[PDB]
Amino acid sequence: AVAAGPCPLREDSFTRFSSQSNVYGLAGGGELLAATLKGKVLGFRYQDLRQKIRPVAKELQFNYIPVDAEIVSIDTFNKSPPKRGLVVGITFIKDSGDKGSPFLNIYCDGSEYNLDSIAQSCLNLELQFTPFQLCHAEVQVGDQLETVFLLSGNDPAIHLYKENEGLHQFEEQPVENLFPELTNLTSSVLWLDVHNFPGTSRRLSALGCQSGYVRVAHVDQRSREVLQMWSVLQDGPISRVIVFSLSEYSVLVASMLEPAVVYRDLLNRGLEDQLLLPGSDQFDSVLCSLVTDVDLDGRPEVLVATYGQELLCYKYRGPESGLPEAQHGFHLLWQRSFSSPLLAMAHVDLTGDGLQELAVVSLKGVHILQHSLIQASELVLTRLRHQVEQRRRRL
Amino acid sequence: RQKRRTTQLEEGEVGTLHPVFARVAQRWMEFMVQIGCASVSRSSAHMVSRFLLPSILSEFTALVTSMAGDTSVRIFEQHLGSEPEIFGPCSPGSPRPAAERHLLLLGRNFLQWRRPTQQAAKAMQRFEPGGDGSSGRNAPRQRLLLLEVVDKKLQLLTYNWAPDLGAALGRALVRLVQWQNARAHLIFCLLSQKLGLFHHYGQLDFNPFLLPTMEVETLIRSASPPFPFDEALRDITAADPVTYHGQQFLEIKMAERRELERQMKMENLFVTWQQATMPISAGELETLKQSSRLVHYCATAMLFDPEPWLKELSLAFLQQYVQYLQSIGFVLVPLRPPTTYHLQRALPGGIILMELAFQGCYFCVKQFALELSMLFTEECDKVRDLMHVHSFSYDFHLRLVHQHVLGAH
Amino acid sequence: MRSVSYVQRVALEFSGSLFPHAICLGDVDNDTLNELVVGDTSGKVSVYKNDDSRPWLTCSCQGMLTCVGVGDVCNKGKNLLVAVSAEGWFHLFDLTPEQRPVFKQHIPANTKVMLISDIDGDGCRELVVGYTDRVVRAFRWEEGQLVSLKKWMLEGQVDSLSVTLGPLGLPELMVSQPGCAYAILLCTWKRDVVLHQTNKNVSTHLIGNIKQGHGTESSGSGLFALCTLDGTLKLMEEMEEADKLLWSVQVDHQLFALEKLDVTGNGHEEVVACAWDGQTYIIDHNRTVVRFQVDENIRAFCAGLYACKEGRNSPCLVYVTFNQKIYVYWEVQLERMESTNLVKLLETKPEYHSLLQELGVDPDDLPVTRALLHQTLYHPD
Repeated sequence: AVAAGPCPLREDSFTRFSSQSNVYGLAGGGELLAATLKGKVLGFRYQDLRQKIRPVAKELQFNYIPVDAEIVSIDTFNKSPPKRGLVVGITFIKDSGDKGSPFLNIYCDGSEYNLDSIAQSCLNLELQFTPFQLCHAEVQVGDQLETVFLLSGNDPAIHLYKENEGLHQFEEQPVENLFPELTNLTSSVLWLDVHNFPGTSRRLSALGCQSGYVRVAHVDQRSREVLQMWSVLQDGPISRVIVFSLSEYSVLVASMLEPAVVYRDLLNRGLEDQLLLPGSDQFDSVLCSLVTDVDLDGRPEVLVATYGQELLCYKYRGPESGLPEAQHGFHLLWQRSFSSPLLAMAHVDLTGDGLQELAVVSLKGVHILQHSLIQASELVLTRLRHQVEQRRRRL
Repeated sequence: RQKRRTTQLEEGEVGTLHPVFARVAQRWMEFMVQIGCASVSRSSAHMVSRFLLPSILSEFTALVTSMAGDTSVRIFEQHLGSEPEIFGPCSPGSPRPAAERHLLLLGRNFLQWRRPTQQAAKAMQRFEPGGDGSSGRNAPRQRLLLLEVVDKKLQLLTYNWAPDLGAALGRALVRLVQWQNARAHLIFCLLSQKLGLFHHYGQLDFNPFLLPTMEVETLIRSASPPFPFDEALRDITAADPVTYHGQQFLEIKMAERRELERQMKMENLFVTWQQATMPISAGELETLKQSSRLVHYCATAMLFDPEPWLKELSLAFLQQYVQYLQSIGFVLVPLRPPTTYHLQRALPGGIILMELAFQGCYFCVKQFALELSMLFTEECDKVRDLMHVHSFSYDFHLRLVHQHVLGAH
Repeated sequence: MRSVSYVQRVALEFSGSLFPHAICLGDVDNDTLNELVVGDTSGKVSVYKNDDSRPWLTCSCQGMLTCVGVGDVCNKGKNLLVAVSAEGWFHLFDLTPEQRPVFKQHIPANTKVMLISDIDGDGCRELVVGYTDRVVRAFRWEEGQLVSLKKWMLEGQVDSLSVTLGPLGLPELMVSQPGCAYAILLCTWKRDVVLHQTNKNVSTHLIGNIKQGHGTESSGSGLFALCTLDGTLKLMEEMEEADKLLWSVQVDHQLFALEKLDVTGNGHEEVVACAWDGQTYIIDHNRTVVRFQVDENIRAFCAGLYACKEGRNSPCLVYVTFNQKIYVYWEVQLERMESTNLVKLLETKPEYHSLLQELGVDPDDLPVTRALLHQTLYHPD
């Protein structure tokens, strides 16, 4: 419950938000898109100038959204590698007098990658249920990879909206056709991850629902056959689930009333090997999470954003330095602090150098954190010098 | 000698549970309802989420002590998690998320258990008490409660208890469980709010207490039964999960009941004086001052001085200055509806307040202000140049000396 | 241009009203650690130490306070806590090992501002007091009692007093003048006021003696800054013939304070300006702007070193809020002041160029360099 080392992150800029967002507000792009509840959407980027850079946060407008409409979720992706362009999906709710009127807008336009052109290409589609999360996945149909939308609904069902070149439009299709594991749901699904495998026809699918039911499925794609299945009933809503390779595969479950945990060796031990992240429950409710290498050591670490304005970062030890009883578990690497509840993160190279900035969307706005440049300037030089020396010794 | 071990064991204080209560008194003890006997009991608890177990257990212990002054409630949860007969006492007290516990409450009367021969607790007892007092024909009769717990499943089992007592216990347990479920529903609504999904969940669409007349504060503030809530935590960035989240929400909400009063008062006593009315309360003066910044001040010394007559002269000087100020546009503000003077002059950009008082051998003038704002400040420092707190003292002293010339004392 | 958002802070309880010049920070117990001093209208001076919200101690004065100061005005080499009321009363306090004063000495009333410095360069320190009636009076403590010195009279209002190393290497006293002007007092005792004008009666604040190098504080000055209430900031150097304007910035807020503070730790001092609505600005000597918005309304502002945690002085910001709370931000240090990523910070180093020359590379493409950086950063094997 004690940090080991200081935070190597230095905050660069901070753009204030007039109105708050929600956990589904953060989108991708090397630009960035973030939308507020009241329909104001902003594009974040950086512009170079002589020997420095400057953040730019430019508001954007989409054609067919009512001024009274309230935006619920947003996402986007790039077209399939055979194709070209980007597609942006936004789900809002009209206020039909005293009822909700859900909807879904899909924007996709040379100008296939031009965001300004894509700003007005939408299609208006009813939803008949209150949407929860707009995500997307890539599937192997025939011998071609195709990217399709996914959207959890008020009725415990996931509704796929596939593109069609014949009509050049997105139409709803049954989810059982492509995703056998995404059927027969009891509670609404807050978060859902589809982890493809590299180069094979297999993959994993992880999902958690409001009641705390978490289902993980090892699913093929060529035969569309579920191989195995595991499920666990926890307490409290499942805020986040991420499928990641620790070094073999493992998963991370971030609840809202219990310490976040990681289940190891899914394909070899099911869901019986559990490691809890110590002390990650003393800071209110874990609203977000992200798994990547923040230590620049070539091995991933776990980021946990709490409602109590905390940004804990946990590091895995590793059997390579296995220490008997205190075995290769998890320990608190370091801990930062903020002033607003934390909602979403992103790990994107906005500057344009190869170093990855961390964008954090909180209640009042967006913080662009960078690595400590002084630390990230001597370390690269030492690595390069060692590389040259070993090359000479090996020459 | 041997005093603690005969109570640490044989009384359920330490050690482990007997194999009798491990599995025997749950079979053919429950079947007493199948055959039909005088120990029927049941429960239908279906708790949503397991984090309510400790509060529910504490309340149930309280109830047991309430309608039983002889029971000896003692939780015997198996604190090993291996499999067999792991029941180790948990002194007046979770580990893993997915782990589902297994608890076994018990209730007993040690005094009656000491030597059952007479009426244990007549009229609040077995309803089969007593028994022949003759030796060998002694009285086998006692009472017990053996509530069992699964992940989310309670089963109430009583034996040899007053039927009204048992029925009341069952009804109370069901009601308490429903109370806790309603509290959990409120907490879930709050959590769904926190992520920024407002019209996705809510304490409007969904049990005696689930009616659309729920008293939120009573549920939050109580662990036992006796602005639009759907958008409470929206754009608000203010500083047992149920207690935690509920009290946080309570303070967040009270931070508006204790705030909008100030705005209401300031708007009221700005529009009233904009176009003095009434004796504004003394307490309101503190708000009016602490909500305003001390812009300018001026001071002078009363030279007609080295006394009661001096006090009277100072009062006359003060009243002359008050008259002069009133000849400019500033009105007087009455005070003390249970020597210091206060004036004012409302302006379109805001209000201006002046305080006049005498300190030792000096006279004090302070100007407050309370608000684009450039125009207000342009006229805000248009009273400073017209204070003239020096020429006035000059003329006052000269008039006083002339009057004393035209007179005597 | 870039904004920031500081986080760490400590709140202190302080109920009352005070003038904008009734707050200061400095060492009073001679422990080499600064403490916070606030003098209220009610006639009490509270000193906060370390991080407790409750005041460390309190001293009682007579009359209502308008100026506070800490320093070795007595020229005894020990720091004293002096207070100046509105009724022309001077009070002195010493607490280095309640708290009644030790020296009361009446003076002219209408006291507005205050300064302590060795203006004459005589080795003694001469207390200087401005008055709301455009009158400046110099004093000196001689054994003990206070004695008067040359007095100056001006037309425009007096807002601040500053001591700056003049072109001849001698300390110079200047005072702000409405209309974005400033006057210099010659103090020839060992015209007497010379004014320079750079709307009509806009209030102007001014600060001087801003450092330019590491350790060059014993004898270093030459820079001074003006701020106008209608949102106009200027930094300029005096030097011999005619003062040279370094930079000028136009903003759209009501500026009501002006301070100097070193945050990057490189030796230079940065201009720290505030506003009524709380939009703080920080600018270095090269027109690099760092904003900081506090979602409140500000009564009083302060800056400088403070000792909050671990018994180590650190740069701080002090705000007084309408909600009877004093906020102290004590983690304001910045790694730099501009925005540079890695492809231009590392470009400066020449060893990097030589070492990239050894590895058969010569940066021209940029994607190649990015790939090399990514491999060296996230792929150490």
